Amino acid sequence: SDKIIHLTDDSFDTDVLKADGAILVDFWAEWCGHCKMIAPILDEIADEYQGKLTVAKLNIDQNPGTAPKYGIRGIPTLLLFKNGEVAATKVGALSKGQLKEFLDANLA
Repeated sequence: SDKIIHLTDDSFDTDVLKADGAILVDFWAEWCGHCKMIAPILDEIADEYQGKLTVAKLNIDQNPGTAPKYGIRGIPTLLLFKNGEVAATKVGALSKGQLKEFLDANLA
């Protein structure tokens, strides 16, 4: 949880849209049960993908402003950004293996 950038509505443009390369963003809240499943999964991915992928987190309760701009209907939603632009999205939980697949499908 230390390698993950903690985003706010205020920082999101700088840490995501101004960000060079690839950023995995996780939209989550404290009441979301399956957000707790993928949190440790996201910690391990940040661990292993360190240097070719940044993992970042956004709490939608503390930061209500960003998720509507991407028409996010449910959490957890993962958005993979490349050079401030959406490369891919994933709505719902997944396993660690599945997330690696997801990333390979996009890391050309």
